[PDB]
Amino acid sequence: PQLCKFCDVRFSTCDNQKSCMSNCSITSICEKPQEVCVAVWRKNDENITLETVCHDPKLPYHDFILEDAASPKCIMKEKKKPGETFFMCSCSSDECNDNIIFSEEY
Amino acid sequence: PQLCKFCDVRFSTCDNQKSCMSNCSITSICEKPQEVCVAVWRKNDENITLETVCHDPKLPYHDFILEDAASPKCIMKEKKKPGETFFMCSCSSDECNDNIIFSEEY
Amino acid sequence: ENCCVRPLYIDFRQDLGWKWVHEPKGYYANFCSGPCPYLRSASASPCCVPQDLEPLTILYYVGRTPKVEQLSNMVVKSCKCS
Amino acid sequence: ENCCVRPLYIDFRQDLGWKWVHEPKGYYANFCSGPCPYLRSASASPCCVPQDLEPLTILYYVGRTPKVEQLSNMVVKSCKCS
Repeated sequence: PQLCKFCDVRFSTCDNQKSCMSNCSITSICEKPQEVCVAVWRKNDENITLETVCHDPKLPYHDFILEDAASPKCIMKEKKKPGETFFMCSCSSDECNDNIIFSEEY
Repeated sequence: PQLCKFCDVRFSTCDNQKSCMSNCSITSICEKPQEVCVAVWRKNDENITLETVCHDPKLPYHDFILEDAASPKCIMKEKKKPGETFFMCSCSSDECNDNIIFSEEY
Repeated sequence: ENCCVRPLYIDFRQDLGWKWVHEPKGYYANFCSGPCPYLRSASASPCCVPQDLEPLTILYYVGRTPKVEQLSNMVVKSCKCS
Repeated sequence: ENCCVRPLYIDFRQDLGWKWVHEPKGYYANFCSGPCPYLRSASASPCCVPQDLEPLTILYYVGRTPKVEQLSNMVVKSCKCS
């Protein structure tokens, strides 16, 4: 059964870093079998937040597709969103949204 | 399952005794469930024999009825037979025909 | 010495491979150990094994919903020879 | 000392209550006894129990017919800790 970090939206200090830990203490058993892990990082002119949840990849999230769901790691990809910097990733190995990676792995 | 001494006919020295041991080393599991134990003691002018077998009480044995089959002990009763002294008993507790009793118990 | 309960702490993630238990992180499961008598008083000689097993209360999440429940026979409370 | 097979003679009539075995009158069934290690190398500490169990050949009668057959796992041949 898929396990994912699920702290919903939290402030974060993740910034100017190649990768970041979610610092979410909630590892959850996703309530539906097809759900995968998701992480959303956003920075507006005031703060940075990191959202972690379970989510069905057949459904949009923040109106975007979770195109990378089969991936075992959460590789952040930028989405166009006015007034802020928005990055998102999905993945499907246990607690994979606990480590978010910006740009590709070395 | 009923167990009985089953040495068939053997010579015996049982004579002028209130009770006797069969001295039969064969304790048998009767092949049919309704069979009970039987002992037959006979003395002619030449010798004494003791016969031990399993036998269905609904069937005659030496042409006689096994009228005492429900009894737990083998109490010998005389049968009229010309030219010899003939005693028989039947009983239905394990190895009960190993101890044959003449006349009633004290 | 004799047969009795020996303390043993079990860590869910490290020892059971369970990453979904939110609290506690682990617990005293304990085990039975110790000599027993050669013979029996009501194969092989008697062994020191658990007698009373107690349950453990844990907290975990399904979706964003916390759930408090209990697993039975998680804690060895007493041992017996047999 | 350690864990191993201990000799034990069993009499069919006296100990098992079996009056129908014609031969043998009894046999060495044996049992396992002895200390084992605290820990395991692949609840409770390991115990000394039988490993290899062998069969016993007996002779008995059904009606006036002798029958030779064998009962499996009647003889403890070796012991193991576990």
